[PDB]
Amino acid sequence: LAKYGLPGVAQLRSRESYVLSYDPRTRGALWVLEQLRPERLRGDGDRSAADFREDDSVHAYHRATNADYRGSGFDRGALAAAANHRWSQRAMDDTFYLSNVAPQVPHLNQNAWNNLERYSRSLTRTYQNVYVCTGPLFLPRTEADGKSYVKYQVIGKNHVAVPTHFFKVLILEAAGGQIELRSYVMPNAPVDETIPLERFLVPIESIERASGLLFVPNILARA
Amino acid sequence: ELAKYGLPGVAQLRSRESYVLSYDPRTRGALWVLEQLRPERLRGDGDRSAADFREDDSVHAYHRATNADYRGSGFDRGALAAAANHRWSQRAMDDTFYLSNVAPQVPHLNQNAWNNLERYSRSLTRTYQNVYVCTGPLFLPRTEADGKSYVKYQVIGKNHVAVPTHFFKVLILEAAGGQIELRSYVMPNAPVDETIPLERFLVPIESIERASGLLFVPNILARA
Ligand SMILES: [Mg+2]
Ligand SMILES: [Mg+2]
Repeated sequence: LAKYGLPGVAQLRSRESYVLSYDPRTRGALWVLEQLRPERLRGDGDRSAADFREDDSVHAYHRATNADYRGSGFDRGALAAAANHRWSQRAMDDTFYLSNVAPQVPHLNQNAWNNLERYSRSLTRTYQNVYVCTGPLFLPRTEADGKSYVKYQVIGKNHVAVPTHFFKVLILEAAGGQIELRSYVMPNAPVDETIPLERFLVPIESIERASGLLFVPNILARA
Repeated sequence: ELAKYGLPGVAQLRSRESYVLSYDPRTRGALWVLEQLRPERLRGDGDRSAADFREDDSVHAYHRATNADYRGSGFDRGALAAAANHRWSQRAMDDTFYLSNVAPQVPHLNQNAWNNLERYSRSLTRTYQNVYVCTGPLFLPRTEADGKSYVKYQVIGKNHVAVPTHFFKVLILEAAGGQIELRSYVMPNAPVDETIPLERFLVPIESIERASGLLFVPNILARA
């Protein structure tokens, strides 16, 4: 049966600063996983951000390019954020692979998603370890005919999918081995950043039901 | 260190008696379904008892299409690996009625023009040494009035089972010199005129590989 190979299997990529799984249909990451180091800012300022680079490990049929973003009116939103990974130049450089990138409404990337990333880093003062899983959603909506539809834009030659929403799952270890899960969803839209961040909390089941994903699966019974 | 709680998202291969498939939990749908066709031997395969569609308890319930998702939708439960391919054993036919092998199909298409494509596929086992078939959904973008391109598909049921916009069917045909051919078909998920000849839905395989995220040619070239 499988004598002519399998047409598609899971595309994990490990980089210096994150691991991701890649969806070649949407030309985007399914999820991106990272740890946030405490702050320390003093060995590891000082960092010289890179150009964005398409990912040669992805087949060119299925690979976002800088031309796909240029003139789209979306920014290149890095899912594993570059400011999480100033602890190493290679660590920071790897966040500028476009496989780490989704089309993001610039106001979201600039203001309220930025605030979410800075709050996530701040929890390293408070917890034994902080891990973060970031990814896209494509959430359906009801229309006038009573039916539900997924509708998302695609941009560029390569039809790079524009997510309707983004999730960020904070995986927070407090000191007992105890894992706390904090789950945020924002729309791919202008979002007022003075709205407190707890208003974008959603139950983790919601993200898991909609995204296809099952987070922290080694945790057989959650707290 | 990142793996210490394990990874969010796993490859979902299922091997059944009559096909291998890969499963997308986000669309609640197979990415592709891969089968090897038998010669048409109705006498030799003999009688089969009835099967109806049942949900795939091997898929997590968050992501598992059920019969209730289809009831009322106006779509047929369209099997990707077709039941009539696999009368050679009862297990083989029964496994095609897992809803993980099923996509929402416009009932006219399931009954006339996709059925004709399936029957034509089985007829090629009269000629070729082997016929491999890989079937799957597509979700193709369209341009709208604003000049921009969107993907739009319906989801049905409590479980949001995605309705493909199109279907693809790739045939791999062996003849006797070590000859290997690929042939690719796309139809819309729509009432298709069942008197249009099937050759008109031939598309080059690159167009399917580009749109689907899948790769067929490099595997097959590698094995020669
Ligand atoms: Mg960014
Ligand atoms: Mg069918």
